[PDB]
Formats: sequence, structure tokens, C-alpha cells
Amino acid sequence: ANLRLSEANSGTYKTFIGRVREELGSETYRLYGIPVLKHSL
Amino acid sequence: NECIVETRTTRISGRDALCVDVAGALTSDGSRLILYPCGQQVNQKWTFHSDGTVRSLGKCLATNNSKFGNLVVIYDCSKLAAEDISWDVSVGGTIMNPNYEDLALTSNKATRSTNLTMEVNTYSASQGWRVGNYVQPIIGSIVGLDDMCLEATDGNTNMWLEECVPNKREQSWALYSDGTIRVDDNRELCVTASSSTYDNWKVITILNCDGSNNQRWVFLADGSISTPGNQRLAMDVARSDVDLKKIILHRPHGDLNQQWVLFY
Amino acid sequence: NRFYLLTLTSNKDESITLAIDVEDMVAVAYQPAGSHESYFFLNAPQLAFHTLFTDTHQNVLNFDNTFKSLENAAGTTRQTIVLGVDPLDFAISNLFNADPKLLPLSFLVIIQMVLEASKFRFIEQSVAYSFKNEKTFIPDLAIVSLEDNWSEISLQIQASTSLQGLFGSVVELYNSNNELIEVDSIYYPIILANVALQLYHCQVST
Ligand SMILES: CO[C@H]1O[C@H](CO)[C@H](O)[C@H](O)[C@H]1O
Ligand SMILES: CO[C@H]1O[C@H](CO)[C@H](O)[C@H](O)[C@H]1O
Repeated sequence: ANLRLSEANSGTYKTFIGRVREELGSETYRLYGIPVLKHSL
Repeated sequence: NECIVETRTTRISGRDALCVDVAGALTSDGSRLILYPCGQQVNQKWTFHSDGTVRSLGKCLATNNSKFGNLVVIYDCSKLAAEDISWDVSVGGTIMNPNYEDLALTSNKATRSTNLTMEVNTYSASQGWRVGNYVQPIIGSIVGLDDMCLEATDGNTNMWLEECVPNKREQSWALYSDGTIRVDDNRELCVTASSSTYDNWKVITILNCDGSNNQRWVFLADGSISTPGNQRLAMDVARSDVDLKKIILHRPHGDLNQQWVLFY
Repeated sequence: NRFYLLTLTSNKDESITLAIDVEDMVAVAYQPAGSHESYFFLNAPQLAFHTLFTDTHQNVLNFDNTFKSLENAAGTTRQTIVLGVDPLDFAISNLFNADPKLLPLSFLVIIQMVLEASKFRFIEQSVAYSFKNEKTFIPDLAIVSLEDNWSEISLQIQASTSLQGLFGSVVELYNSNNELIEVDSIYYPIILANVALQLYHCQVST
């Protein structure tokens, strides 16, 4: 996960935050659809 | 602070922001419950237990087709059968009794002192409830793709995405306990899914609030603004094209044109 | 393993690598690219020192990763510090140069714009606007109350599974007009549609 400010707009910022969430949030352990953080990577 | 909650006392609000209220503070094993202006009165406090029971004034909410008809009452908790005092609350705002699977708590009229009743579940705004102690409507902007804001257009008759402008009155929405999304300047007006279509999907517009099952919305954790239920549909910017001026009700797929943010 | 790495690059093409403990979702250390130095918060977990940046000189900062400690060391609070594209660019540079004058301030910017935005859609959206209009903003109580209550909100979400979505305790949040909103259940969009990641407290289920 990388954020380069040169090529940065609202769209790429949200994509970056989106990727952080996907990599940190559990695929399986969710409550009301909200993921719990993973225990390990 | 602990991961187990034994009991809690809160309010239940819904239809037009009114509160579930046991009529007149009566305690007779059979008294009736109405919608009434929300206040701090003890007959509007409801206590949830690990039973699955919901209680006001010491007596618990009940429904028996024989006993009280399809009307909803409080009785003595030991005097009637367990099956009739069970309750389940869903994320979409449906309050129902697990044993009577087709029915759901309803308020057939929008008026003060209306009798609450069990009716067939059609996922109507008259069947939408907020369990929680903050009863007021949540005011904010609704932000969609390209960071554009939902606007009430054409003298509060239509709606689509415009550029956000802070404090613009037409961009301010009120989210009610019944699951309605209302025009902030005019609370008789509800975001509504029409029978009129675009690319074979219903189009969203502003009509008079009438308590029906196309004025009821739930904000979920996937970022969607959805209809309650299993056969779920999401608010959707047609063709991911802001310029089309068309918000439709589409099959859920979770892409950017179906993602929204409440900016409160 | 336990640490997630994350790279930020300024408009001067200076890159820093920031290490995040996935268990608490806090920043614990960083390294400027092409350096033999690394910098660790005073309260970084022990395991961080043994597993991260082990081929560097590991410096220990004289403040910790809590907001209070950061604010104390910066000499001002979050409600005074501007966020946006250029503050972030500035922040990256200061970390890259390891400028001890500007470190606490720069961490406050970066943590909010990256980690806190990841936790909350409301914060993500506030930041996205700053990129669009290329204009700076200062967080108000709406943002700050979310940051300060994330742990407690996560606990109450988990706790709510035992009693119909009701919280065991009230959380006090603010809206953009600084009105108080006491939330005591999940049935509010400012919880359910806002919290994007939750801290683990207990093993429960829906
Ligand atoms: C004077 O009002 C009283 O009766 C009405 C019923 O009409 C409501 O139940 C209200 O809670 C109660 O205080
Ligand atoms: C092919 O589908 C695309 O257009 C339809 C409208 O027909 C919807 O907007 C959908 O979200 C979009 O991906």
C-alpha cells in the first residue's frame, strides 16, 4: 500500500484507503458487515 | 465495560418520528400501545432482557391473535405463553415475533394516538423502527461518487447529484426513525422509488410521505443505501454517469456508483 | 505477522515507510527510504524492535503514539492543526528529514489522514474533499469524538450482539454543528455506515 502525492486526487486517495481497509480487515470475522481487524498478516 | 449486556432501557421511535407509548400509563394485563410525541415519560421507556422480552412499566409487550386480536398489548409476563412475548429486532428496523414469521409491528396511521398492530410484513415505512434513545431525525448531506451531493431539484419534486455546496438547503436531508429520507425544508416529502423506469429499473424521486414500502431505506456497512429485506436493492447512479440526472434502484453490486456517505 | 507496512511519497519524491501494529491499529515506527536510521515510538511493543528495521540504528522517540502524548509534544491540539494535501506533503518531508522540531505535528497529520480515515467513512470523506477543492480544513468535535471513541465503539458493537443491537454503555458523538448525539445502539447510520474497521475486544458472533 503506497500513496504518491504527485499523482494524487480524491479518487486515488479513496482507492488507497480502500486498499488499507481490505488488507487490515478480516475477510471472515464481521459483525453487522463491519470487519474486525485481522490477528495477523 | 464488558462484552455481555444483560438488560437495557431505551426508547423505540418510528412513523413520523413518534414514540411507542403504552396508552395513558395503564398497567392492566391487556392495555394498548400507541404512537405518541416522544418525551421522558416512564410509559415510553422500554427495557430489553436476555429473555427476548421487551418491557414497559414492569409488564412485557405481547401479541396473541385470540387474546387481543392483531392488536399489540402489554400483559403480565408469567400469566401468558412464552411464544407471545418473544421479540427480535433486525438491522433494517423490523420488530417482529420469531414464532409468527409473517407479521411485523406496524402503525397503520401517521397520527398521534394511533393504535399499534401486528400486520403482514411488507417492509413499509409504517413498519420501520429505531430502537435507541436518540429519537430525533439525523440531518446531513448524502455524498455519492465523484464527491457529489444529492440535491432536491425542480421545486422539491425531483432529485439527482450536484456539486456539494455547504449550507445549501436543497442538499440537506433528514433521516427518520421509520427509515424515511425526507426533504429537510419539507418533512411531508419522502425519497421514493417510482414505477417509472430507466434501463428497466425504477427511478428515485420525491413524493408525499405515505408510509409505503418504497419510501423506506437502510444505510448498511457496505456503503449502500438499500431497501430492507432479503430481495435487496440499492440506490444507484445510472451508468456511473452523473450527467444523466437519474438515480435508480438496482441490483446490489457494491461498485462506486452504489457507495454513499452520510455527511452529518 | 503483526506489522503492516505502508509507504507514503511526497511531491519531492521522498518516501517514508510507516509500520502499523494490526492488533491496536497504531503506528509504531517508521524509516526514511535510503537511510540506516529508524524511529520507534516510546511505547512501541517489544516485538516491534526485534522484528522491524533490524538492519538500522533504531532510535526511540521521546513521546508515544497516543494523541495526548503527540499533542503534548506538538504543543497544540488536533482542533488547531490543519489537514489536507499540502499539510500531508509537508509532514512526509519532515519525517523524511527526521526534523525533531516538526515530528509530533507531522505524525498528527499523517495518523489522522491515513489511519483514522481508514477507521471512519466520515473522516475519509472529509479528507477526500480537501483533495478535491485543494483547500485545508481543521477537524472539529465531529472528527475528534470519533477518534477518541473508536475503541469504545468497537467494544459496544461486539457487546451489542448479546442484546438486540443495544450498547452496554452510551457513546457521546458530535455532529458537524457541534450538537451532542448520545448513541446507545447500532441502529444509527453514524455508527453502522461509518465505522469501517473495528478493534477486537471479544470473541462473539452474529
Ligand atoms: C397526558 O398524556 C398521557 O396520555 C397519553 C395518551 O393519550 C400518553 O400515553 C402520554 O404518554 C401520557 O402522559
Ligand atoms: C451495466 O450496468 C451499469 O448500468 C446500470 C444501469 O443500466 C447500473 O447503473 C449499473 O450500476 C451499471 O454498472
